[PDB]
This record gives sequence, structure tokens and C-alpha cells, in this order.
Amino acid sequence: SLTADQMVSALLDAEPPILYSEYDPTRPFSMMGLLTNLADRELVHMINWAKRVPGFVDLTLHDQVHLLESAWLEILMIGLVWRSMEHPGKLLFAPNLLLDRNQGKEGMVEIFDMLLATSSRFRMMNLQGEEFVCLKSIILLNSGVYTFLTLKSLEEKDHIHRVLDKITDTLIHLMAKAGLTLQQQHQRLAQLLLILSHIRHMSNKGMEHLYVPSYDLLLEMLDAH
Amino acid sequence: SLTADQMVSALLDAEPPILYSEYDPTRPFSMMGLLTNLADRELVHMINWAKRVPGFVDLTLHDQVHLLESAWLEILMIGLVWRSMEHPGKLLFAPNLLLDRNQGKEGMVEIFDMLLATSSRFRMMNLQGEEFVCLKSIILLNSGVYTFLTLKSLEEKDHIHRVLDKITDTLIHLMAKAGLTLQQQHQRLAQLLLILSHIRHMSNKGMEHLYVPSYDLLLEMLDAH
Ligand SMILES: CCCN1CC[C@@H](COc2ccc([C@@H]3c4ccc(O)cc4CC4(CC4)N3C(=O)c3ccccc3)cc2)C1
Ligand SMILES: CCCN1CC[C@@H](COc2ccc([C@@H]3c4ccc(O)cc4CC4(CC4)N3C(=O)c3ccccc3)cc2)C1
Repeated sequence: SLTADQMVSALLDAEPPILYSEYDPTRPFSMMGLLTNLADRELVHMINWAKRVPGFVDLTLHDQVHLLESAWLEILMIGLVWRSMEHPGKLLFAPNLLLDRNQGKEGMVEIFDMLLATSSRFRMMNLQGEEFVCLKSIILLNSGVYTFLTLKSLEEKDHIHRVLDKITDTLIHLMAKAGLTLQQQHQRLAQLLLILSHIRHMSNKGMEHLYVPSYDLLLEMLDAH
Repeated sequence: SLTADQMVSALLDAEPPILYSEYDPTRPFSMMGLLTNLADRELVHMINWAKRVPGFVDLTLHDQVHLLESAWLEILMIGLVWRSMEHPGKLLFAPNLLLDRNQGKEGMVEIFDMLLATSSRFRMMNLQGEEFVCLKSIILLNSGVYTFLTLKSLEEKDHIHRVLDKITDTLIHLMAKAGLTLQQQHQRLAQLLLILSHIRHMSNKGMEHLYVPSYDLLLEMLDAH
């Protein structure tokens, strides 16, 4: 029941920290080990973030876990692409781990190139931080909403779509706040949401190039006392 | 440079025919063979359709092929989900091939269930035929736009986004024509586009469950005299 500006403030405040890779800087420069360790540590902070997305903790624990299980790689990937926006040609996995295309060379450079093209698309659109946090919330709420297994589940899915509608309202409020015409507002909303299809694509490719946090582990981190 | 109503008319006129499965009806009821034969025959009509999507033939042949190669399974899948909308619990692969969940039983029922849930989502939204043809055009133009390999390619990608923006305008015109408020218009536009992320998901799962028309075959059907 919050306002658009309140939605944005809460989302901005909820942002996870930017973690560092744990490689010893004084030692020679093991890549996938570093990327898995980073992803492992970000997951914990991504659970704290998800619980702060307005409306998320109103869901059942089982539904929170399902949404996180479907979305976690997309959320890591959109965060990467956002961090990398102002580093053309490179991916800022961490402030001490900025890699270019050649450092990603089996099947890794393909996904690398996809992430770079997304970061470039974000650059050309001049994606704003307020828009980014809205998009990341949309991913959390949307990526698992069509794969649920009851009266309660109907209530849950209705709640999810009401929260999504509120983020849509917030995105349009941001573009209206900045002077875009009503035509430009619809167009940018559509351009931003179609990028989410590409992030899903890269997530599936990445899930494939990784063959992952278990349901039980997600539930254990989400089932707090 | 057409109007919204002209856009819709052209898209509706371009719709491919609904093909039949070639199984002999007088003989006992071979499933994947029937589904592959159907998909094979629909591809030819999907090329004719793509050339009628306003703006598509303005692209280079190489770019048309790339867009079709990335999108073809999503286009078959959204067509299926649209045909199946008014057959809850079943998938209308063809008018003589309406199958339920049990007939899809390795790894086939998973995708089956995903298609059914999309068809149900379309049902609940009361997706209109004018909206469907717009969405199918968006898929054609969007699914391969972030995976292109020049000054010409910059021109192509700018053209693609202008055509996408025009379909966004058309979708909003349809919802405004029907009396939705400006708030409801943005919300439904967003709901429709987020379903496209799920169609991409199912396409990747299906590409996986199929491991496909070659670049050369697509080029041969698209490179007409
Ligand atoms: C018990 C839990 C099971 N584990 C818990 C970790 C889990 C391993 O998944 C992993 C492993 C690696 C990653 C990184 C990573 C790290 C941080 C980031 O912010 C973003 C990313 C993005 C990313 C997805 C492309 N990546 C890669 O390496 C990559 C690969 C090929 C091409 C380019 C990049 C992400 C997730 C399985
Ligand atoms: C030289 C060219 C190479 N070939 C040219 C054909 C190409 C085979 O790909 C195929 C094979 C089958 C299909 C169908 C099909 C048919 C018609 C339709 O309208 C829609 C669909 C959807 C669909 C995607 C889920 N499907 C399945 O079976 C299915 C599988 C598991 C669960 C549920 C459904 C689609 C494409 C490879």
C-alpha cells in the first residue's frame, strides 16, 4: 500500500552489498572457483534482499523458496550486468575481479558475450538505478510464478500479480517524473521488460553451463527463527 | 509508417494457417514423429508470415535468418498456447491432435505442464487475437536482437527497436480502444510482456529436450527469387 517514491526508497535501501573476490592479491593470478565462491556469498545477501522486497514475505515460505529457486541466477546476472555498465567490454564480477572476453575462454565466452551485450544495451538506454532495482524485483516475483503446483495458491498468485502491477506503476512514475511523454513511457517500459526475456535466456544457458543451491538450502536460509 | 489499426489489420491478415497432423484417422493411435512432422510443415508457413510482419523484410537476409533461428521455437510455442486457450488441460497441437497431460508421458510432461499454465494464464487475462499477433511479432523481432555479431548492424538494430516501439504503440492503442484506463493499459502491457520471458524459458527447455532447422535451411527458405 506504499507510494511510488516509497517503493523506490525501500528498494534502494534494500540493495545488497558489493562483495569482493577472495583471491590473494599478492599471489599470481582458478577462475570458476572464484566465481562460485562469489556466487555462494552473494546468495546469503540475496535472501536478505528478497525479504525486503515489499510483499515478498507476505507469501508462504514454500512460495518464497520457489520464487528464489527459479530466479537466483537471473538476479546474480542482472546485478553483474548493472555493475558492468560503465566498463565497456568487461564484466565487473567484483571490484577486484574485472575480466574481459579473453579471460572467459569451454562454453563460457558465449555467455560472457551475452552478458556484455546486455550491459551495453543498459548503457545505450541509460538505465537508472531506480529502474534497475524495480527490474530486479520484477525478476524475483515473475520468474517462478508460472511454475507453481489450492485456494491458498490462487491467493498467492493474485498477491504476486498485484505486487508486480505496483512495480509497473512505480516504473511509469519514474519515467513520468523525468519528463518522458506518455508515448515514451510505454515504449521504455516495454524495452526494459523485453530485456528480462534475454536475462531469462542467459540464466537458462548458465544453468546449462553449470551441469546450484538446493531447495533445502534455500529453505534453511529463508526459514529463520 | 502505418497506423495502429493498419498494423493490426496487416498482422491479422498475415496469420499462418492451422495445419493438421498427418496420422491416418482410421488406424490405431508415434507421437514425436507426428509433432516433428507438424513443426516441419509449420516452419514453411512461419517464413511466409515473418516476411509479412511490417519492417521484417527491410532487414538484411542474414539478419532475417538470425531472428528466425533464435525465435522459431518460441513462435511455434506461443501459437500452440493460443490455439489451446479454450481447451483447459489440453494442448491443441492440431485440430485432429488434442492431447492431455497423460499423453505427454522422458522430460516431455514438464514442458507440457509449462505450456498448459501459459494457456491458462492467457485464459485468465482474456488475451485477444489482436494482442496475440502483436506479441508473436515482438518475439520475432526481439528474441535474437541481443545476439547479433558494423555500421549496417547498428542501422539494423535501430530499425528493429523502432519497429518494436511501433508494436508497443499498437498494443496500447488496442487497450485504450477497449476502454482500459491509462493505469490499466501500462499494467496489461507489462503483464503481456512478462509472459514472453516464460515463453523464452519454455523454448530453452524445449531446445534442451530436442538435444532443429539449420541456418542454411532457414536461409534457403528465406533467400527466394
Ligand atoms: C550449494 C549451492 C550451489 N552452488 C552455489 C553456487 C552455485 C554456482 O553457480 C554459479 C557459478 C558462477 C557464477 C558466475 C557469477 C558469480 C557472481 C555474480 O554476481 C554473477 C555471476 C554470473 C555468471 C553466471 C554467468 N557466473 C559465471 O561464472 C560465468 C560462467 C560462464 C560465463 C560467464 C560467467 C554464478 C553462479 C552452485
Ligand atoms: C531440419 C529441421 C529440424 N527439425 C525441424 C523440426 C524440428 C523439431 O522440433 C520440434 C519438435 C516438436 C515440437 C512440438 C510442437 C509442434 C508443433 C507446434 O505448433 C508446437 C510444438 C511445441 C512443442 C515444443 C513443445 N512440441 C513438442 O513436441 C513437445 C515436446 C515436449 C513437450 C511438449 C511438447 C516443436 C518442434 C527439427
